Amino acid sequence: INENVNASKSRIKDTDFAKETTALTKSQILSQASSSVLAQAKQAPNAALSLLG
Amino acid sequence: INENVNASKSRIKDTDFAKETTALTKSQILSQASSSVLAQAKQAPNAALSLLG
Repeated sequence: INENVNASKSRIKDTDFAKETTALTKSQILSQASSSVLAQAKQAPNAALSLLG
Repeated sequence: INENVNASKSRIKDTDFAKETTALTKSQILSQASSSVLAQAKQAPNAALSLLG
């Protein structure tokens, strides 16, 4: 009962390192993509300066 | 809600630098055109002096 109880607890509680590492890397790339788009969005108002105003 | 409220505020309150710079330039040209016509207007009465009077 201890073997099976621990196995049940693992399916519920312990992490799946194969799926969690994939989720981490996806969150990293998404962070860099949002940071890059944020960098270009900061330069959007610069267009108004080119209007001689 | 914060983003859509800020976009709505921009549409109602923030200035369009493309449309406003065009309105500023048009005003500058119209000011130069009115000033020029005024200059030629000041010399209109000088014609009376040309009538030996």
